Amino acid sequence: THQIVTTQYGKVKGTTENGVHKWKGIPYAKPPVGQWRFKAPEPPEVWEDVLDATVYGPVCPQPSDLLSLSYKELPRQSEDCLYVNVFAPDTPSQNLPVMVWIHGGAFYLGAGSEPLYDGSKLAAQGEVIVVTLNYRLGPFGFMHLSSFDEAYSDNLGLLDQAAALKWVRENISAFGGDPDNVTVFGESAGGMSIAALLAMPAAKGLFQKAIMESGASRTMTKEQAASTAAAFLQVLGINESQLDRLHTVAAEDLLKAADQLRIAEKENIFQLFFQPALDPKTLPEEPEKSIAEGAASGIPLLIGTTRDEGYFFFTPDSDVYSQETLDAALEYLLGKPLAEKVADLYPRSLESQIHMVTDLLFWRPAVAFASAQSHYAPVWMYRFDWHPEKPPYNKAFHTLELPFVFGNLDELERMAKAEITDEVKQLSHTIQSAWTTFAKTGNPSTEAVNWPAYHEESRETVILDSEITIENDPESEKRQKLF
Ligand SMILES: [Ca+2]
Repeated sequence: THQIVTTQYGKVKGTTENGVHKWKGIPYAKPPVGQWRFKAPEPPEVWEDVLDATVYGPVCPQPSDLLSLSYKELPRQSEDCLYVNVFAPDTPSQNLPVMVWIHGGAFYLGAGSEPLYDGSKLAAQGEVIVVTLNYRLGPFGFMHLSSFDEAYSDNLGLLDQAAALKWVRENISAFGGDPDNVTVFGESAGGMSIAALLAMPAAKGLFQKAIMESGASRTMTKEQAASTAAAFLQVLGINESQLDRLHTVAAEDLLKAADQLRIAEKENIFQLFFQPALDPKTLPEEPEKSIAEGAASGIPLLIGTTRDEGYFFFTPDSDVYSQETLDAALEYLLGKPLAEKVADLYPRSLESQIHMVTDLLFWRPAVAFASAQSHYAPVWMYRFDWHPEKPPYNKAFHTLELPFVFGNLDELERMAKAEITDEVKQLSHTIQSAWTTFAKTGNPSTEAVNWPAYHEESRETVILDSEITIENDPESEKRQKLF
């Protein structure tokens, strides 16, 4: 019971708290620092001593937008951030299902070790193993320089994720898990990453089930990636023959360059500058397209969105984008033809701006992904409607279902100043129960909810809220409009 586990790279020593074995800060790759910056993740150097796995590793460098809110104590940052954490219920039973979390944060923020993602409650209550992890963010993970050198790899953050999943397949049995029953789950950028992992050749067979919360197919073209890379190099004063400084410049300077780039190219929510990109060697094509071809055949999918996603990105006092920028967004998201047809739906205003986020950045991609996958595997869809009744947090906004999934309800205080009522504890119980039953069986049905299979003929959807309900082909009008 002293919890020493041998990984393929060396022994790690965990701890046991309240019936949950925990190992924090386990290296799964070589620190992508200096000369290893912008390169695919490599195995970490082996160690023959006994690594103390009781403290979280550093988080990837990022502006403090999210850290200063998610932590009461700002965590240490460093490009040396590739670590995984394992939470396992103290049970005699071995080969427990494994749930691997990929955190969100629009590809430039977050960490697997945010308090919100502590997997103790989820592990104990669902009797599954929970794995959390960090992957390169912003310019460290979603700055694609392949066009400047075949030695560099694009979609680094996604390759990091794939490497962590490979680590799980190769090592989790040692922690009491079943490497053949791995469920990957994530929200926001994590859901979008899972969309990509489902379509990435180098991720084949790394997981058997998937949960995509508020996030589906999301990529920029190969052309845009090259365009943004050149623009980025300029801000750094680096050119085709000075690619040396890329491996010597301080990480802190890469973050500044990124923010300047953000400002220079006037980045807006509809087209993030750092996100996955098409690339023959890593992400051959749009996830949605690959899935429609059956690339994820046989893999059960639990997918959904929150009813009021957009209200998380804009406050009542937020500036309203110009027509010029709005048209450019609609056109980029739906294409010239559909953009014009739907222009009607979004007449300039804060309202339309927000509805554009919910509808085009989350709902439409979700329905498109669920619909496509329904021809090759079981699909289960939901819409999260819960929210405090009284203002100003009376909207089912992006991120709000997270405390319920993980059961860390204290987070609801900072997220929506909501108290933990029996109503809240009950919704969390139903959600955790469905998520863990799905990880165990590939079907999220539980005594609390009999989840109907989602297919294009009826599009039955489960509505998560104080009272569970089922809607058939929700928002039919809009769907028919957007499709
Ligand atoms: Ca022991």
